[PDB]
Amino acid sequence: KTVVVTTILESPYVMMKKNHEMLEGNERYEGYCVDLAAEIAKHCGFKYKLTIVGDGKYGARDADTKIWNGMVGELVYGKADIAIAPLTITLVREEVIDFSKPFMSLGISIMIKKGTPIESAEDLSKQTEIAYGTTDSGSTKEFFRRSKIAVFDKMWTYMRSAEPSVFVRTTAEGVARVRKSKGKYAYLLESTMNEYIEQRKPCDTMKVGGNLDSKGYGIATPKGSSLGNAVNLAVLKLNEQGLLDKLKNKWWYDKGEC
Amino acid sequence: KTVVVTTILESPYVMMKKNHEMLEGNERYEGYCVDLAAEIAKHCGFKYKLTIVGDGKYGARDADTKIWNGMVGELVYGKADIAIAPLTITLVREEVIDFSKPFMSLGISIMIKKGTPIESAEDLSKQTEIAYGTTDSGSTKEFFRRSKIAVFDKMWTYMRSAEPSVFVRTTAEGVARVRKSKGKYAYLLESTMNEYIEQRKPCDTMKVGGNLDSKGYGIATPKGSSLGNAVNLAVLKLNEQGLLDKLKNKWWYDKGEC
Ligand SMILES: C=C(C)[C@H]1CN[C@H](C(=O)O)[C@H]1CC(=O)O
Ligand SMILES: C=C(C)[C@H]1CN[C@H](C(=O)O)[C@H]1CC(=O)O
Repeated sequence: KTVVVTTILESPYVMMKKNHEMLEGNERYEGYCVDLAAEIAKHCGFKYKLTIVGDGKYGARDADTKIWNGMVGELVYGKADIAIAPLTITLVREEVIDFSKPFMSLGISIMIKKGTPIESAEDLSKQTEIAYGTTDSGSTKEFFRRSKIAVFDKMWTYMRSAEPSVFVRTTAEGVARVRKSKGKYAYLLESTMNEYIEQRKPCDTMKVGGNLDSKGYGIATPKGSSLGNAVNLAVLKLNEQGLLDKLKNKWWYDKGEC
Repeated sequence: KTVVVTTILESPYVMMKKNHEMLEGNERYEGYCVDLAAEIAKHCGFKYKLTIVGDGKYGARDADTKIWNGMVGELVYGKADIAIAPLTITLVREEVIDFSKPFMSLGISIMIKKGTPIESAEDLSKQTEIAYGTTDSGSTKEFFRRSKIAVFDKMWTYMRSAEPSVFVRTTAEGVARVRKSKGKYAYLLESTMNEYIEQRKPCDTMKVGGNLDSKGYGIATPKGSSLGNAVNLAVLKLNEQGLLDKLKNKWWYDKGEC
């Protein structure tokens, strides 16, 4: 049967083509994950249909209800057969779905509006004039929450009680906040998005310091899925033959606007 | 039963303590992987015994005999229950044993003796005065062999026919060759070892350019192993709680001699 792929609109992984209203099926989308999905299906011998996750979320479990939302939820409840998106491999998600080995490596980073007097997380922790936060859901927020690490602890304690909220709903919101806060807001996000945005007009943002940790994005399938093993080998095969780095340069730097 | 862990002597992952002749059991060893093994066993609730792989190899399959050697072979033939070492996650190995998600991220890098007029793989490819090669077995050699990539292809073609051989048997051999060749030999090795050696006396080596690819080291277990699932979750748990980065700084930079 045709494999149902769930994904999410996040640049430059999956984006609607400018003329999407005139197209149908998979041709309506473009991006790193759209190309990766084609390669995975090709190497695994299956036909597929790209779909955008119904609730527009990545995947977290609600306290109290214990229900999984986002792409993870669609896999958990059988609404989709595979998730191909910038879904960070985490302990809680690994417990309910299967992840392929990383197709992309990344780490938590700091985004500032050019000119902001901040060079590291250390600088952020030892001050409050410049507010800073993470996405309101996701692996970055969890990193600070579970962090023994010192400077990261002063940061989580600060972010948790900061008013107004320093957390943003999406990457677009965090970037807009950095750009419109005249240097008074720094956004903690994954290096992949940071590096991408740095090469997009208005070219007014910058990634500072080194990554705070090392993690990866993985292709997800429901536990005990037949396609799981084949997809994992496909990711390794594509990475070893340079397809993945070629794909990143295509969507990150070949398209640089700065 | 006590879990048999197979590992390999590779600095600073596993090293014999200076006074090892006076110790017994696991206390004879020290290093990043020795500490990681303790953490994995603790989080997985098992007793273990560290052993050094009999043939002193990582794991490759012989053509003609089709027999697996090294740590991979010990897992494949049931001589060990788990491998905890800087074993690169690769397609061919993933097909015969199970790998946990990466406990360390790395990429192929270039090591030169300080002063060598080389800054990138591109520089290496467009010349021959300065010889360069990889370890005679392993994932780095395979990267160049399977590389479509252009400059990397000119490099593999050159390395394959270069005389005398530009390939080295071990990290120690590659480093000794770089140090004793008066700038006429550059070694292609994993960034982890490169970064480590750069901070070790004589402090005469340097890592140049950016990594050529992105890969990781994983903990290995025989296929269908009971411990596999638990070990994978332990790696993710330890990484999220900062144990892994803390462990890398302990063995890489806290001990810097330069
Ligand atoms: C864009 C979002 C909400 C994602 C993408 N990867 C992370 C995840 O899969 O949780 C989230 C980012 C972050 O947490 O910084
Ligand atoms: C040190 C050795 C021989 C190893 C360690 N990781 C790689 C592996 O697991 O193949 C090899 C290095 C390399 O290929 O550059």
